[PDB]
Amino acid sequence: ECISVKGRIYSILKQIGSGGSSKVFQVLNEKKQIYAIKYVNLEEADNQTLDSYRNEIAYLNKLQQHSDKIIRLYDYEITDQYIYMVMECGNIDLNSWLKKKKSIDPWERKSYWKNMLEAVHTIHQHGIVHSDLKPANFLIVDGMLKLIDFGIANQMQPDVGTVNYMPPEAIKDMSISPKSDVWSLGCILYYMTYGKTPFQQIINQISKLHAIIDPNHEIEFPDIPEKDLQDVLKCCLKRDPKQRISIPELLAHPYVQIQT
Ligand SMILES: CNc1nc(Nc2ccc(N3CCCC3=O)cc2OC)nc2[nH]cc(C#N)c12
Repeated sequence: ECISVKGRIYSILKQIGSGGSSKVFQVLNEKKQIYAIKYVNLEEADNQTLDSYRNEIAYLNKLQQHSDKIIRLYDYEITDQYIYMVMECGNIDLNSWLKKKKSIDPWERKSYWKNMLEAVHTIHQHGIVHSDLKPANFLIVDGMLKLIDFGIANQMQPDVGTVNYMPPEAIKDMSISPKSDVWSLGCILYYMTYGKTPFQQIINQISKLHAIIDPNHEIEFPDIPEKDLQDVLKCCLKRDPKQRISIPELLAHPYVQIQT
């Protein structure tokens, strides 16, 4: 099996992930180098799908001029029938590496943190709010964390979703803020520090949504050595969006700034 994209030929090692219409494969180029290719079959596709897929290709194009922490889009073929995106290839997604129930070198966790902030800050700077960041949204390449889905299109799953990372304003605002990504980054850090996400314990997802949106519900923050990390997690995970810490604040925080 093979894939010709904008004149170049790539051979399919392994499918890595799937989506609605999409498939992402790990492939080699004519020079036995690693890439990822995302395939989207557009034959069946509303114009909103079409429009969403179009948008983020463009945003991905611009956005990678501004940050190493966004995965690169080398090339793309697009026609009325399919999309091919030749992209830099991750090693695995944060959500799989996390579930290799490991424990994290405290200075890799700090560097991964730095990485998510850089990347989310970048999309924020060009007007994007993911409002659904999860570990699946991050790839590990060269001991960096790089972002892949800007939450715009029909997002993929690496080869059932999740709601521990839902910002309370997301639950409340059903009957957007950049601060709602701080929350989900919050849960991913919390997860990364305490081996579990905040309300990961309320296993019935009605009672879990309430907890998230519930004032006299208390997230537990077990004391730990890096008390700066404890403060970050504590200000990320405030229920009041206006009381929650901004991304530009987080970037001026002792946790990322002082080399402990
Ligand atoms: C998920 N989509 C992507 N995935 C990867 N890498 C990768 C991700 C996951 C895994 N898994 C998953 C469980 C077992 C295992 O190995 C393996 C992987 O590499 C072989 N690189 C990418 N670049 C652009 C992408 C898009 N869109 C993209």
